[PDB]
Amino acid sequence: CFEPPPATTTQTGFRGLSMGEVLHPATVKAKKERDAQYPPALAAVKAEGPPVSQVYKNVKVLGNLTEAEFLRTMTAITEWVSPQEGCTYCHDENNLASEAKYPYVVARRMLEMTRAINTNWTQHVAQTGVTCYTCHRGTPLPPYVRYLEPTLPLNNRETPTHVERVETRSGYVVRLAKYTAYSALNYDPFTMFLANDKRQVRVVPQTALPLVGVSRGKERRPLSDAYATFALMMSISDSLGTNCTFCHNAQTFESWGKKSTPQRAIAWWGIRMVRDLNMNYLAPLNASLPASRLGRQGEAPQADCRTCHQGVTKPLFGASRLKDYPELGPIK
Amino acid sequence: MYHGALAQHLDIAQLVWYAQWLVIWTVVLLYLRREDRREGYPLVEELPYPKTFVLPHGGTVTVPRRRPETRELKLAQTDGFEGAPLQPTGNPLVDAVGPASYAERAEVVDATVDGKAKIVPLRVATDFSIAEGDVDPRGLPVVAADGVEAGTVTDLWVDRSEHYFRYLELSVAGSARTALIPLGFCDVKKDKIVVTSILSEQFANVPRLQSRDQITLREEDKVSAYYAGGLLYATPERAESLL
Amino acid sequence: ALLSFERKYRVRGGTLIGGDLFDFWVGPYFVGFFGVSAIFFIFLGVSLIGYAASQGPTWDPFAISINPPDLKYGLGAAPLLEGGFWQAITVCALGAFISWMLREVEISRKLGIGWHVPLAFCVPIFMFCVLQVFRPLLLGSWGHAFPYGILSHLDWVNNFGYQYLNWHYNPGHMSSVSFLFVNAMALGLHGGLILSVANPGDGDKVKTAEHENQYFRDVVGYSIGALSIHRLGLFLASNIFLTGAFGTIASGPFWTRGWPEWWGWWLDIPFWS
Amino acid sequence: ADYQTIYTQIQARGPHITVSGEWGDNDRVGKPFYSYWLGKIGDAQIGPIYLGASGIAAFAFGSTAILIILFNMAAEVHFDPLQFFRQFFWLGLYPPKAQYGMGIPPLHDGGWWLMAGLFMTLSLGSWWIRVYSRARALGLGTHIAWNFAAAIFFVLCIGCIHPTLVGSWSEGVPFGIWPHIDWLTAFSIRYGNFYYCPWHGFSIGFAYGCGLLFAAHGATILAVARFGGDREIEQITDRGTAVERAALFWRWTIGFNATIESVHRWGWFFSLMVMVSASVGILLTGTFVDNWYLWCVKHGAAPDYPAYLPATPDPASLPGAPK
Ligand code: BCL
Ligand code: BCL
Ligand code: BCL
Ligand SMILES: C/C=C1/c2cc3[nH]c4c(c3C)C(=O)[C@H](C(=O)OC)c4c3nc(cc4[nH]c(cc(n2)[C@@H]1C)c(C(C)=O)c4C)[C@@H](C)[C@@H]3CCC(=O)OC/C=C(\C)CCC[C@H](C)CCC[C@H](C)CCCC(C)C
Ligand SMILES: CC(C)=CCC/C(C)=C/CC/C(C)=C/CC/C(C)=C/CC/C(C)=C/CC/C(C)=C/CC/C(C)=C/CC1=C(C)C(=O)c2ccccc2C1=O
Ligand code: HEC
Ligand code: HEC
Ligand code: HEC
Ligand SMILES: CC(C)=CCC/C(C)=C/C=C\C(C)=C\C=C\C(C)=C\C=C/C=C(C)/C=C/C=C(\C)CC/C=C(\C)CCCC(C)C
Ligand SMILES: [Fe+2]
Repeated sequence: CFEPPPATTTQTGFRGLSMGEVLHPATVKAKKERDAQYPPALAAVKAEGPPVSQVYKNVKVLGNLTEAEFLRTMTAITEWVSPQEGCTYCHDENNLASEAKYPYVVARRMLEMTRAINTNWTQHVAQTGVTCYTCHRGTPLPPYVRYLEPTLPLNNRETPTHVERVETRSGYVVRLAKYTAYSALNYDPFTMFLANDKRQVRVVPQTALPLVGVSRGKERRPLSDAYATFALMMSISDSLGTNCTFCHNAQTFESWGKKSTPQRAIAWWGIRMVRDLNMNYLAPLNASLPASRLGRQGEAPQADCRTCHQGVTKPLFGASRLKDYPELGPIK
Repeated sequence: MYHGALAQHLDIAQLVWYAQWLVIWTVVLLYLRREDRREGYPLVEELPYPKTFVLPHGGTVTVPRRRPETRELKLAQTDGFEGAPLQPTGNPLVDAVGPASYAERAEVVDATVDGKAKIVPLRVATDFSIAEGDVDPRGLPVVAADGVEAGTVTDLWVDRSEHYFRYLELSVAGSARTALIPLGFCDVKKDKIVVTSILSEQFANVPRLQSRDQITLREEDKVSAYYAGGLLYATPERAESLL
Repeated sequence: ALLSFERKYRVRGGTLIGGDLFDFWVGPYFVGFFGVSAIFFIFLGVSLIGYAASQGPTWDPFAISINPPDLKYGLGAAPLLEGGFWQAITVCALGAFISWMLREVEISRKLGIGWHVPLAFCVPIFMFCVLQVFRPLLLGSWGHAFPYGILSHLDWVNNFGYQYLNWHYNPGHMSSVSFLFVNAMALGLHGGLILSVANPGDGDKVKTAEHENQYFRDVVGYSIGALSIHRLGLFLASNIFLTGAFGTIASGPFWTRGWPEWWGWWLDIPFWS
Repeated sequence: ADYQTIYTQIQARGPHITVSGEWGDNDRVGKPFYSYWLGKIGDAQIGPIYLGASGIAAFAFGSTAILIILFNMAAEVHFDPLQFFRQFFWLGLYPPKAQYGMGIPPLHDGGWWLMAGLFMTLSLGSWWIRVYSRARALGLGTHIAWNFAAAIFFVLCIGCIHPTLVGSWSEGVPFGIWPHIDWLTAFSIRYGNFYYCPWHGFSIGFAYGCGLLFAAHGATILAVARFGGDREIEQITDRGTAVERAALFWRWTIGFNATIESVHRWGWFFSLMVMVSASVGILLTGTFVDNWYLWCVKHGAAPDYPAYLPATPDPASLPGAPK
């Protein structure tokens, strides 16, 4: 029911505004240990030789590497994605140029997606970046994925209870609640805000008086938009393991400048990145993944904030493998 | 265009802000603060026009009161300073000064809604009784502040309008009289009524009633005030500093 | 200068400390040892606010703010303009609060009444201590306290509540809020009742204590009583901060998540999960 | 110490009193019974209670609203008795989520909400007749009735008046423990932080002010209960030393005082102003003010603070930023 003292507290705003983080050491310790499982970088290899675009038969993304450099990435990918199944999770053992297994054709699109994040979304991932492990955590199914409807538990490696199963209709409210930090907000902020770019997260006016033509009757947005924004902000806050004073001065949520922290702007690029990953890379994968991977509406698993963060403001507390695998980005 | 915008840089929510302050201070200073002045005014040593109540049992009253008689205070000033304290010239409990002071209430019996005497002993209110489980104080000794038995409880006086005991009546030991005491000045135990406001000998000068089975509004004031004056005057130490 | 019924009460005595030394009146105000110490801390406090405010960027009453130190200074001393001024004014505020309360005890004793009012005044002084001393001590820094400013301290209350996602779900908050509502409701009921009996309208007779209990037995089936509504009203009012003190001191020292999630002790019981 | 201020040491019993009203004496129902433990901190007699047409209409209209709410809640858990008892704090009846303006919304999206609120409005109005007529029947002033009306008015402000003034049933308060709580944050976010509504501060000062007043007044009457201060009606018409010492306590502390009558006018006025201030604030909200914080910024009242972490430009404003 209660968590013992002492607590870790930081300051994110001017003194006397009560802005900053409030952390529990025992929680942070468990996440630091869990995130320390990141396999260290593989050792450097010979830089001279032909490019695998010559050596091999069906290399389409990593063609400029040498053979030694290319088999290195093939080992790190296995360590990050399918370490227990080994090479044959994606490869016909008797012909490594065959695309006969569905994880092969998905892995190539993931190789392109990973380079895309590190090259086109540095406004967010910066120089830390992401590798296969950032999401997969050593399993082919990433632990924290979303479907077009709320699902429990949040960690798909955990066995669900009966009421937690998406088929049991009497537990819908709890499936909605736990994805919005236990609130009673009646909105699914993933499909609404993170699956695509259709809706507007901002709901507060930037004028002191009601502007004529958007302030009466059906000119108005419904107040349901304010709840939904609040729902996305409870899900954002929980998936990063933080509170809003990490980003807003609650004096004026809608105001930037001195009223917002530099992390709020990074968060803004994080929303534009999730939509790009969901719309252009992850959702079209339902034509390549087997029916046992799809959701009840034929959707492939998709990503939110928690896919990479898993309860920390920075994925893996900032651990990086960018300099060790340049073939993952940024791409010249 | 904006809803609520007016001339200049003015808006409607701005105007109501001035109106709200004007109404609040108008009610506070011009009404509530004048209703506060219906008693104790005018000062001695802005007022509202009189208010008249029609009493439930005949007659009227108009506040504040102008009594046909006023009492002579047995008090001596301690210094000529305008805000200097006064000092008793005799026995403050019987002279009724300071915490022993009573007000000049009407010498009438407080009445029930149907006209009967409101505060009466149980010997008159034979339809009343003490609730089952509570101590019946009749027949228990009254122990005063000095630890001496001041007397013995003879009856309880009940408020027939509210069903609430308000006094105990006790025979004063060695004085051939009975005095009333407000139950607030009584610590009711199973075998004794403890009273720390006054000493045993000071029970002899409790103000006496004109009638044995009724009490007036001023007699109730006189009886209550005598024990309260003992909080400060029962012993010389109670008027001094605690530390 | 004096009320028409005041002179017979203007006697000496009832003091806690000082004796006759400070036992006098200044106009209508009684003084006593604690009236002197009250003016001491108020003058000292108002001075410190004045000198600090002159150092600031504004004399606008809504914009002036005197804030505590940064979190990094902890519970130690802080530079005068970087949190020190706040430290001294806080000490002066407590001195004026406690002196005002003990002064009320002395006035109570001279009047021969109970000490109910100064005892009740300890409730808001205690809650002030929970915000500015007790919770900062548990959290480790004075910078966790609220600033002294008309509009700035609202921003403290705002960010504090949002630091825990949705402060409304704080269970100590729900109790403090429930008492705030019922007390303001009961004061309108009770104040309206007494005025309805004494002002029946037109030229009708003033009603009785029997009419009081009959009204509320008719409306709701129960009437608590004339004296009992005053014990109740003081109980309801006091429990605004008494129960609220729990939710404030638990936020941080005993709970670092959002308050909605605290309710998982119920929602996450395995036999209906 | 006055032990009577803590509890009733000796409780009295007697024949139960019945004061006749102009009408409805025959509509009082119930045999009174006496609780010993309730008698220690109040009157021991519970009941009887008056019925009447308005009190009956209140139960019928009100039970209708509550029945509509609970049924819709039971459907949210698909009529599972375990989950309903589990998730009860989270279930609710919501106003229309889509924007239909003032058109009566569908039953599955706000229609049941609007209908329960109608029956609740009829239930509140019926109860006010009871509160008002019972005072007239007993020859009492309507001081409680008009305080009650200000609370009913504020409920109408957040219930249907403001939704009508802005023209949307979506702005109304949902029914439910947590859901009606969640409305408070969405209604403050939407309109620019209610901490910057001056009527908000006015309603807060009076609400705090009722706490200060009943603490000071309640304690004052307890302190003068030794002199029958609780007998306040007769202390008004015939001043006793109880309210003389009470006025002089406050006169010697704060330099002024009230009367035993007028202190009730303060308390009745402060409670009334909690609702009057809150009503004017909701009526101005959305109709003539869209953002209370920027409204205070427009008039120069908002406080500003130095940057602690560096200022953060709006990235949507940057050149080449996505929509
Ligand atoms: C987003 C922000 C949050 C929020 C954040 C907080 C926080 C944070 C706190 C509260 C607390 C409180 N909140 Mg809030 N609260 C919210 C929503 C609400 C709502 C609502 C309708 O939604 C209500 C009714 C309330 C109401 C309440 C109060 C009942 C409660 C106690 C106030 C307090 O401690 O005062 C304190 C008052 C004092 C200390 C006054 C002391 C006075 C002294 C003794 C004398 C002063 C003399 C003066 C200087 C003299 C001048 C001289 C002149 C001559 C007069 N909150 C929202 C959701 N709320 C507190 C609490 O208890 O929470 C459990 C608390 O800590
Ligand atoms: C945890 C909860 C928060 C809190 C949350 C809020 C919120 C939210 C609101 C207020 C509001 C107010 N609060 Mg605050 N408030 C808290 C604690 C305090 C303390 C203190 C000693 O800790 C003080 C002095 C105040 C004082 C005040 C007033 C500025 C204002 C009206 C209150 C009122 O009517 O009270 C009841 C008392 C009376 C009716 C009697 C008269 C009291 C007068 C008005 C006091 C003036 C104080 C003024 C600042 C001068 C101080 C001394 C100078 C040195 C001369 N609050 C705590 C820290 N308070 C409201 C407002 O409008 O703020 C601008 C508001 O919206
Ligand atoms: C994030 C959330 C927001 C917030 C959102 C709002 C909103 C939105 C509103 C308020 C309002 C109020 N808030 Mg605020 N509030 C916050 C922070 C605070 C703080 C603080 C210390 O921080 C305080 C002291 C307060 C306190 C207050 C109140 C003084 C004020 C009036 C409401 C009230 O008393 O309702 C209590 C009284 C009632 C609800 C009346 C009920 C009367 C009826 C008759 C009862 C009927 C009972 C009957 C049995 C029902 C039967 C039902 C069946 C279904 C039939 N809030 C923050 C900033 N608050 C209001 C206001 O003043 O707005 C300008 C308002 O509309
Ligand atoms: C739960 C019970 C409660 C309750 C009860 C009771 N309330 C009482 C009593 C009882 C019983 C009294 O007997 C006593 C009194 O006689 O009343 C007339 C008193 C009084 N309640 C006051 C204010 C009050 N009560 C609040 C809270 C509750 N009260 C709750 C509701 C609030 C809120 C909510 O904000 C306020 C503002 C004063 C008017 C008065 C003390 C004067 C004083 O002590 O003077 C002595 C001190 C001074 C004159 C000023 C000292 C200035 C310092 C040194 C420098 C400034 C510091 C300051 C922190 C800066 C603040 C900035 C600001 C923006 C943050
Ligand atoms: C000049 C100088 C330095 C002198 C030194 C001596 C000295 C100590 C002086 C004190 C100087 C100071 C600091 C004065 C400030 C005093 C203060 C804090 C004044 C604030 C006044 C305020 C805002 C009070 C808020 C509460 C309020 C609205 C009260 C109005 C209604 C009243 C008066 C309620 C009090 C009151 C109550 C509560 C009763 O129950 C009661 C019962 C029967 C009769 C009368 C009363 C009564 O008057
Ligand atoms: C999770 C994905 C994954 C894992 C694990 C994996 N493969 Fe790969 N493999 C691929 C993909 C996708 C390609 C195509 C890459 C491209 O087109 O550039 C590929 C290409 C290759 C090729 C190029 C052959 C050709 O002619 O196209 C070789 C050789 C290879 N992998 C070897 C390995 C080795 C060695 C391992 C483990 C030790 C391994 N693979 C495990 C997905 C995987
Ligand atoms: C890690 C980042 C982050 C966290 C945590 C966060 N916010 Fe946000 N919030 C944002 C960003 C970025 C936006 C702007 C969205 C956009 O531009 O599309 C925003 C928008 C908002 C808005 C609407 C702004 C407008 O103009 O309408 C509100 C209100 C809000 N947040 C409140 C909250 C609340 C409440 C919480 C937690 C309880 C919270 N925020 C936590 C980053 C965050
Ligand atoms: C696919 C990858 C990915 C996703 C999805 C993602 N993050 Fe990030 N995010 C990162 C990485 C990597 C960093 C580390 C950047 C750094 O070290 O500064 C980061 C950093 C941040 C930071 C900066 C924290 C700090 O201390 O500076 C914030 C805030 C943030 N993310 C919020 C979000 C938001 C908001 C979302 C989604 C709406 C999100 N994250 C989802 C990869 C991701
Ligand atoms: C068992 C006992 C004794 C009691 C049971 C109580 C109970 C369990 C109830 C069930 C669930 C609970 C606790 C629900 C709580 C709901 C709460 C807190 C609601 C709070 C606020 C809701 C409000 C203010 C709703 C207001 C709505 C209105 C005023 C609507 C007004 C409508 C109109 C004017 C209609 C006119 C328009 C016409 C054209 C249709
Ligand atoms: Fe009263």
